[PDB]
Amino acid sequence: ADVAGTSNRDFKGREQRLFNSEQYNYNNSLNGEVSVWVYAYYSDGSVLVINKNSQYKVGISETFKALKEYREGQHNDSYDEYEVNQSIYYPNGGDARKFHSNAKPRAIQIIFSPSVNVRTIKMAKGNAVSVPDEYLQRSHPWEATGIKYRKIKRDGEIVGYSHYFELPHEYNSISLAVSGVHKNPSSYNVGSAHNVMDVFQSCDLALRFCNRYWAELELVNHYISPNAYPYLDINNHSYGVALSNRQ
Amino acid sequence: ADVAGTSNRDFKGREQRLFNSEQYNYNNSLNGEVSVWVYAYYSDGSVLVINKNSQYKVGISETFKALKEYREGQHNDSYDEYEVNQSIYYPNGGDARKFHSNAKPRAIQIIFSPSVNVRTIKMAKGNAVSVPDEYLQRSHPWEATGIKYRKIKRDGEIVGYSHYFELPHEYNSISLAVSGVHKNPSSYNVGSAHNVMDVFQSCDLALRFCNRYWAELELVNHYISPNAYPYLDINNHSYGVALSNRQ
Amino acid sequence: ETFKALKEYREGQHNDSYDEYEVNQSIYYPNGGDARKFHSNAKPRAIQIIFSPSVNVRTIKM
Amino acid sequence: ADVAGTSNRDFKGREQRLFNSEQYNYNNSLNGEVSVWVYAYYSDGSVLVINKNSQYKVGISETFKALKEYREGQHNDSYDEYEVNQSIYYPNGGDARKFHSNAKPRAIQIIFSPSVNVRTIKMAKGNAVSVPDEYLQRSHPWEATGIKYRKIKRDGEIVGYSHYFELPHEYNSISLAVSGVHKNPSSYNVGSAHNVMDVFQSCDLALRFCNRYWAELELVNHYISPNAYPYLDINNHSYGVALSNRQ
Ligand SMILES: Nc1ccn([C@@H]2O[C@H](COP(=O)(O)OP(=O)(O)OP(=O)(O)O)[C@@H](O)[C@H]2O)c(=O)n1
Ligand SMILES: Nc1ccn([C@@H]2O[C@H](COP(=O)(O)OP(=O)(O)OP(=O)(O)O)[C@@H](O)[C@H]2O)c(=O)n1
Ligand SMILES: Nc1ccn([C@@H]2O[C@H](COP(=O)(O)OP(=O)(O)OP(=O)(O)O)[C@@H](O)[C@H]2O)c(=O)n1
Ligand SMILES: Nc1ccn([C@@H]2O[C@H](COP(=O)(O)OP(=O)(O)OP(=O)(O)O)[C@@H](O)[C@H]2O)c(=O)n1
Ligand SMILES: [Cl-]
Ligand SMILES: [Cl-]
Ligand SMILES: [Cl-]
Repeated sequence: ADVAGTSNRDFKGREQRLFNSEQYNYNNSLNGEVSVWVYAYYSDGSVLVINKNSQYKVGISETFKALKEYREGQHNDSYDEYEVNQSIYYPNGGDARKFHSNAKPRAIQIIFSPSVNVRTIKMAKGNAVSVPDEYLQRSHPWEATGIKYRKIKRDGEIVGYSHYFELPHEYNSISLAVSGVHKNPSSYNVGSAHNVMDVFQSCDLALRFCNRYWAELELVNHYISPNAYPYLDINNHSYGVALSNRQ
Repeated sequence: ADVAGTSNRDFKGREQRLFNSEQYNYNNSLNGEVSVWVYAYYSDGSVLVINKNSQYKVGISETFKALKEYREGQHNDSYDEYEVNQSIYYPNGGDARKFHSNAKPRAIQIIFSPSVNVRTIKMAKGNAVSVPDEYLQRSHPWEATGIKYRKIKRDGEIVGYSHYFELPHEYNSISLAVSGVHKNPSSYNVGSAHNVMDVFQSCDLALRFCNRYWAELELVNHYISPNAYPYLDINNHSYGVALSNRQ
Repeated sequence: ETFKALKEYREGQHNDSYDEYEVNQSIYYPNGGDARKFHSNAKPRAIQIIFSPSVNVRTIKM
Repeated sequence: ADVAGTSNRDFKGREQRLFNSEQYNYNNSLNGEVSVWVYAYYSDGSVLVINKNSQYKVGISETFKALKEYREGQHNDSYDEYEVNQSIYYPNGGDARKFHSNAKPRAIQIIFSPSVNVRTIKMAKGNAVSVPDEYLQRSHPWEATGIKYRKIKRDGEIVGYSHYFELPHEYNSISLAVSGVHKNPSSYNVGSAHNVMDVFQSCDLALRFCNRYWAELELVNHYISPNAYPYLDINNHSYGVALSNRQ
């Protein structure tokens, strides 16, 4: 045989590069996934992640309450926290024994897979009673925030898109929904009559995941990295795996 | 009058047979329901059922965590089980005090109503972090598993369709979504522009049910049978009610 | 060992000890108990008996 | 064939009678079991049973403490009852909050299988510190109480032997061991050198059973009767199954 790494007859090398290329390109086809993650960061350094993976389009929608830190099989001040919610829904509406609940997120990061079209991204960041803009009568039900998403990059390739926002003030009390559509550079409308029922099925088939990790380190080691998910950490460091035309 | 059971002037007999026929045929019309059930079987002999009933199309989507046994108003090892999830999401990721959680399903049965079209059935059986096929980049977001569904039969009539799979190994750790479309032998697309908004409403109108029964006996007696639902038990015995052209 | 002594017991953890009393009553006599479960997971799924190589195998009794 | 119940050619009738005879006679052979039961009766109407089943010889030995009522998965005054034991072991030895513990047995019944030889029965009824007769220095370690055992009879056949004694006084505080030897009308000593090691194995092979039943009714219905065990109830009524030469 020829010698490895010296000619065009290195078939294991060419198959390696094609195997990686196919993965990148499959994800971007209309058969492939589009995924979104919402990361909510707590003052105790823990991170809630919510992930949804679906064909065609994907989204997540959470209430103010659902975004608050919840520690499984531990004490949570659950009564006092009911009271905190009443005080957040309406000023002086509750009887809590605290000024600031540490269960409230300090920051959100939204990340999309590189298969999204960034121009289709929509976000409904509501107040704590789930109203996008002060009052329903004047609310557009979303904002198109694609212009704010930063490319997460590895080796010069886009592995994901990130929008990061901090909630550092007492009045930063939110409900949150985000939505993105899978890339489609063709003129075949995946929602046209021919295929619209498959999109309806995709709503049922979307797989959800959610979990609270104790630290960003643990999130990176045991969630982001093992699954080849993209990420951007608090130090602005990029994670992901570049695959297009790469061994 | 003529004597019962001796002539074509037995109108109570003919109305009986028509009443049964109408029920069978209504369910199959575009006005009728399509229903799916997911049964998760636990080592303690109990069974979780999730049912969804809707027009046009129906589906269920559950996380790994949501499928685990939960005993209402009893002790559940909830802390230790948080740790079990961490160890299932990533090898050696947790600090649980057990090798195998008995809360994990030992088997799944998916059943559809006889109003589904079997060729439209789709299933997304993911790993424990809700990824259909190892990594998102190479995942088709579903499999069309209609070929595996067995007809549940009573008196020679199809009363339902069943796909049964056991999870008997330590690595059988899953998330699960299934979807089916109501039969439509016409050329009127229920998702075409004329009616697509009614399909969007059907997503909101779908009624869900879920409950943990202590035993398969209890499931058969108090869930399957009273509601005239189809079923297939561990002994391969069929339940349901045949209605087409029957008294 | 008795049937009861062979059942799983987790030291310093919860064991459903009341419900498991009821399970024993149902195992001793059909429909003899009022347990909230069909199958107790405390029941052994398998037994292995091992003797040292100093036994005479022909004397083993069970 | 001949007609049932009219001749000596009723083989199902003769096999029935032999099957019953064999059971009776097997039990009495040196290959058969000998069994003892200790019933301790509590003021709340519940009954503890301890059963041992073995070849050659059988016995039970319990401490004062082990004989006291214990309610599984319920409250038992366990601290106060430690104190009660201290007061029973030595007058004014404890700091209990009660004069009489209702956990103390009110009566004992000892029953042997009909395979025992009644003349071999021995009983060590000690005081609460497990001394047969006031002080060890003057204690014979047992009494031969066979003369007190009443035959439990069904249909004129001995199905068991019973010794019943009440503990109705404050000073009736006991430890208890009983022992009986399997009948052996032959001159082959089961304990002679030829077979003595089999007797040593029988000590290891003896199967034990113990359980607290809520009532004598429950004891009769769910313990005595299903297992064809002999019994004598508080009304002096006999239970058991006669088998010798019977259909
Ligand atoms: N604003 C108030 C008023 C009263 N309590 C009382 O204090 C007790 C404990 O408070 P809770 O908030 O329920 O905390 P934990 O029980 O410690 O935590 P968890 O409920 O999550 O186990 C409760 O019985 C509750 O009735 C309270 O927590 N907060
Ligand atoms: N791997 C570990 C480590 C510690 N614990 C501790 O043991 C106690 C009981 O365990 P848990 O799993 O919470 O079981 P239960 O309290 O019995 O059940 P439930 O929470 O469902 O009432 C908890 O306080 C928990 O802190 C545990 O269960 N598992
Ligand atoms: N069949 C029944 C009926 C009632 N209970 C009640 O439910 C409570 C908890 O049940 P148990 O079986 O005792 O479980 P745990 O207390 O959680 O476990 P452990 O006793 O081993 O600490 C008890 O107070 C018991 O009275 C029960 O467990 N099982
Ligand atoms: N002579 C005494 C002195 C003190 N106590 C105290 O009272 C409490 C309850 O008594 P206990 O006898 O332990 O009864 P329970 O806890 O109700 O029953 P169990 O221990 O069987 O659950 C205990 O904390 C014990 O310290 C007692 O029972 N008896
Ligand atoms: Cl495509
Ligand atoms: Cl129709
Ligand atoms: Cl013999």
